[PDB]
Amino acid sequence: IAALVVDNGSGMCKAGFAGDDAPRAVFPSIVGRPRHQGVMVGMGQKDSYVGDEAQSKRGILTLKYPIEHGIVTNWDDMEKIWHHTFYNELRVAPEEHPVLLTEAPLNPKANREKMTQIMFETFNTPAMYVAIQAVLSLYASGRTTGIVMDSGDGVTHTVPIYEGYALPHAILRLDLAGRDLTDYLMKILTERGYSFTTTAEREIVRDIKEKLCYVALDFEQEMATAASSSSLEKSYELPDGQVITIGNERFRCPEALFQPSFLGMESCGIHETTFNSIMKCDVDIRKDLYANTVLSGGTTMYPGIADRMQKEITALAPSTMKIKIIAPPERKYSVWIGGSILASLSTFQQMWISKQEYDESGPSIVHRKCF
Amino acid sequence: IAALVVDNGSGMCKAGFAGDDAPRAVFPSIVGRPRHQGVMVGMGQKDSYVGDEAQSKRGILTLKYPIEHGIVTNWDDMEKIWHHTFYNELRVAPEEHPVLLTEAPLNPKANREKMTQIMFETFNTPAMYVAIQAVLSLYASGRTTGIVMDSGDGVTHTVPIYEGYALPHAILRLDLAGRDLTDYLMKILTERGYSFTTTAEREIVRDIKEKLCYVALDFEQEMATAASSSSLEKSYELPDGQVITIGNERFRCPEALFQPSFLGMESCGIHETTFNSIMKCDVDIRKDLYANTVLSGGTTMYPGIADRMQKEITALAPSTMKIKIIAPPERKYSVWIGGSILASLSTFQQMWISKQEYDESGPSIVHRKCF
Amino acid sequence: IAALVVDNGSGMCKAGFAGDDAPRAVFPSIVGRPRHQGVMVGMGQKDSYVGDEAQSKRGILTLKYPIEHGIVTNWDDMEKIWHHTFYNELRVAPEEHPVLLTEAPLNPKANREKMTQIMFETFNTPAMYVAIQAVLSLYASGRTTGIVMDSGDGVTHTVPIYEGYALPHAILRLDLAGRDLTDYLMKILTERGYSFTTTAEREIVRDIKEKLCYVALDFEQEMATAASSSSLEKSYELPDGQVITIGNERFRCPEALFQPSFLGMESCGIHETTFNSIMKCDVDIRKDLYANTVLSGGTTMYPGIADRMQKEITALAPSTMKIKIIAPPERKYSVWIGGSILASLSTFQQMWISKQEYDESGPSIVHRKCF
Amino acid sequence: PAWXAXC
Amino acid sequence: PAWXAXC
Ligand SMILES: Nc1ncnc2c1ncn2[C@@H]1O[C@H](COP(=O)(O)OP(=O)(O)O)[C@@H](O)[C@H]1O
Ligand SMILES: Nc1ncnc2c1ncn2[C@@H]1O[C@H](COP(=O)(O)OP(=O)(O)O)[C@@H](O)[C@H]1O
Ligand SMILES: Nc1ncnc2c1ncn2[C@@H]1O[C@H](COP(=O)(O)OP(=O)(O)O)[C@@H](O)[C@H]1O
Ligand SMILES: [Mg+2]
Ligand SMILES: [Mg+2]
Ligand SMILES: [Mg+2]
Repeated sequence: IAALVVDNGSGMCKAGFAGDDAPRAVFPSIVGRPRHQGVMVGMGQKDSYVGDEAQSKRGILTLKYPIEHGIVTNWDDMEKIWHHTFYNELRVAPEEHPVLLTEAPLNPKANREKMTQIMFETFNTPAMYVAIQAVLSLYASGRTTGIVMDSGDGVTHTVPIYEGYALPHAILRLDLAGRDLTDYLMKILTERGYSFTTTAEREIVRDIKEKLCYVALDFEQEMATAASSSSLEKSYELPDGQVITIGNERFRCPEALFQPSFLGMESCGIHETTFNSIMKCDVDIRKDLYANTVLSGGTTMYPGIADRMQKEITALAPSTMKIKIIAPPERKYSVWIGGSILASLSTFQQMWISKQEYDESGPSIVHRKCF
Repeated sequence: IAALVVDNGSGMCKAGFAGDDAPRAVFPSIVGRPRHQGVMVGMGQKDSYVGDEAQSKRGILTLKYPIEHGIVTNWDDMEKIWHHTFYNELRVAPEEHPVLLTEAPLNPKANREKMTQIMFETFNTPAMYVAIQAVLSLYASGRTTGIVMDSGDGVTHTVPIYEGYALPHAILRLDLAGRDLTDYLMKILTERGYSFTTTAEREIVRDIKEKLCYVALDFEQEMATAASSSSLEKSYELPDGQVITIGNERFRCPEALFQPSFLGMESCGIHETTFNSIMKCDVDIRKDLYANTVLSGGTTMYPGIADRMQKEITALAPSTMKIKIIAPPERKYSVWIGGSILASLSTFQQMWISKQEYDESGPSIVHRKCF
Repeated sequence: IAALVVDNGSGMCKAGFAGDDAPRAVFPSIVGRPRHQGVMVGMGQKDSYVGDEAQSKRGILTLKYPIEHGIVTNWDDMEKIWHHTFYNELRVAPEEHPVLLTEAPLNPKANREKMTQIMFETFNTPAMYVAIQAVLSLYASGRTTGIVMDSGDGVTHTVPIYEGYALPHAILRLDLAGRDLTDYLMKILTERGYSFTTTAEREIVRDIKEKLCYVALDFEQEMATAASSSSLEKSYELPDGQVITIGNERFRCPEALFQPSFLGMESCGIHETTFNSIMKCDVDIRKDLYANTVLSGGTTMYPGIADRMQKEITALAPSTMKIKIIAPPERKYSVWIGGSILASLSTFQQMWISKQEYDESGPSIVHRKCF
Repeated sequence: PAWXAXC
Repeated sequence: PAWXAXC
């Protein structure tokens, strides 16, 4: 039987069977409910739409993300996401196949506990493992020594991993993520009088970000150009047909990854957290990391972010280093791909916790393997 | 020479010289135009009317407010308002006195720029400034540490400003306001038999709103009190002298401030936007902010609102914490009171942008010290 | 005129006149700059804040320590700490009283010049001396021979002082200290779902470390007890009123002092660096030392730390050497206390570098000493 | 409806 | 807000 691989991303759920080269199910991790009383009873409405359903019916629903910064905040909402993942999106009985769960680094013990409990007892999975997302990210490029800079909708994190072993004390988390950049995008679009408030409107702003924002290579000269010619500014049209112009705002939004001060976060920028994790690594190995900075997760998709990460972390490194930013295509779903790779293998076939083990030993098996 | 302080509220304009403790002029901010052909050539009638002249002629004019949600939706009717503000209501030449305007948080950047051009190139002011409405208020409260819930006819803002250093990232703007509740009062009064439609009737509804309506301390219990008894029934005479008996309506009309789901907006109640604004700030200052919660603007004048506020945030906030809704009498004009203080506070005398500066740096000068 | 005694500790600056048995000033050595814009200009707001002013204003400031690990990082920041010490904390003109500066052993020779030059040329001290911290500690403990284990916010220092002299060859500078220990508390809190990131938030964690944390006499026995029963669990509520619930974390943090492995530190633990220091001595003085183990500096305060240190170092030494741990109260301040005694000696009153000596010799006065 | 797009 | 004491 083929194990099931699920990337529990904060914004989108990527899932499939082991050995697929790309995820089968790729959908926004949304649970919806209706904002108004239902009146055409002959329609036969259902009380909570999920995934692409909620995104289809958008403006009659309140939209809930159950995962905030990797923390599962609402469990019955997340349980419905997994129910839909299994019975509808993949069409499989999860009690008959082993399951691979991705998880974010430095995420509290209880999240793994409740994930475990729900898998082993709501879905009765037969065997299971929970992988540190960055491991899978590095593995996805086929390399086995580097530092990963992961940056999803909910978490940005830096993990050094050498000869395939992680450095746990040298990990960093920064919660400034894709949602936060959507937040700041609202605020700056408000300057040109484009207000967006409802969750539905939030999704419009997410769409806008995903197609007109880009990482400026040279912020000062760019912003001087933006104050000198309209040629850097362009437009997009709403689901309401009307056009909206995105301008200075284009670059100002993604600039925040390097300047978290712009969202009033004192926390260091992504170039600083990568550097500050390399400098937490043992003095020997820093070279091996500089040739192997791998980017992963969807907010690493901004045009020019690689160029900026390079030209920035260049300044943080000493001169005479091969500072090479590994930013391929498929970085989008890389984490999942790595899951599928690792899942296919007899060595990893030792790692999966048997349901029976958990059943007999309680949470005491997972309380170890979470490190 | 004495400067002028003018608050461009979406419903009523408040203006006067600095130093005074109440704003001399209050023209309700309305422009209105003849709804029919003028027939008596001997009357000496005029093209359009404003403020209390518009109120006097009300039953024959279409009424337009040229500010909505704080945005100046029409510039010619705003400029008419300023012409009447200065040369008719205050009998002062604005080209001989510095002037301070007021503006809402998060309002579109273009608004400040147009206002500035109209002041410097219609009214030829010597020097100008545009204070952020909330800010002025804490000055009006004395206290330089606190969170201001300003709620007028148009906007609602919840700035927290600490140790006198702001926290702009924590600002929340909720477009539920007094106009929105006037509009909702029309809908609920229909249920008992009363029709209001015209712009002129909107002002009669406003009068009913300013007299008989009040905030329930507990909606369900007071609801039930109606359902059991006539005890909350009170009556108001229209201009016809016919009495209209309204009830179950008073503690419903403004219950919208705590349940915007009644009016088909999505965002949480003014108590929830208060708590959530505090929760955006760095975790130390919260103790001091809960003890310095300030109310301002005419829609904070509902009887019972303080009690409801204090209990509502006492539910949301921690136990073993103290909640102080500082809500004085005269909370209403607690802006042209703060602006009076600010123009009097002689250390501020460098802040007024000079006409010569604006004539060199163009509209870009207005973005000096704002959000 | 009386002398002034100053302790340039990594975390808190302890200062006061000589002969006194407690310092007159004790404050966190922080330069705190604005995080945000000072909109209420009437405050008279400061370009930076220091000590208890910064700690009151915590929520609006970026808190920088000028000493990191043990070395001054930015001289002007340290210079502000000193300026504030004299004029604000002590309310004295530094031109008017002799001055003693504490210093760490093996601090590079140029630092001595910078300190000396600042104290004469910035602060006009009428006489000056610079002293090895650790000596002062034993001196204060009365005894004329022993091994010091001094640990503050930045450096753990072990010195065997014999016949009243530091033995320089035996001095084991250890880069593990209070600040480093603070970081690890952040992580083990994270396990249970509590988060803290901003540099303000760091200082909150410091408050927790100084209260709930303690040293267990034997690690897995204690931990097994804690894993069995919630009896070992206590709480402490943040400035935002929410209680934190804490058990297993309480012994786990300061365990690190015995296990630098927990933090990936290559250097040995606190008992270890003590032994490892003892063994380097002239063999005849080994027993002279073992009866004379002396603890000091703020990190030495944890309950059970002395009893643990005894059971720990007893393993490393050959038995029957009679190892004894000097750890009464007031050991929070032994270092500054020692200087206060030293500065009371009439011989020392002859021995200072005078202002006139520096005004003839400049910084070259140290070149006879520094080799 | 007061703003440009949006309300 | 996710976090138990922080977000
Ligand atoms: N073209 C793009 N440019 C910038 N950001 C993007 C783009 N496409 C997707 N994203 C961001 O990727 C984030 C989610 O990526 P992903 O890692 O697949 O989901 P999750 O973060 O939930 O695991 C979203 O917040 C979205 O803003
Ligand atoms: N006694 C009252 N109780 C409740 N609301 C009131 C009362 N008096 C006036 N209001 C409302 O306050 C609104 C005006 O708000 P105000 O703060 O005075 O000016 P602005 O709207 O410019 O901020 C009016 O539209 C009115 O509906
Ligand atoms: N009672 C206590 N419990 C735990 N830690 C303490 C206690 N008292 C002081 N400390 C720690 O000691 C550190 C500083 O020690 P100290 O030697 O006084 O400062 P410095 O070395 O900078 O002079 C602080 O970081 C503080 O956390
Ligand atoms: Mg992800
Ligand atoms: Mg107003
Ligand atoms: Mg010290």
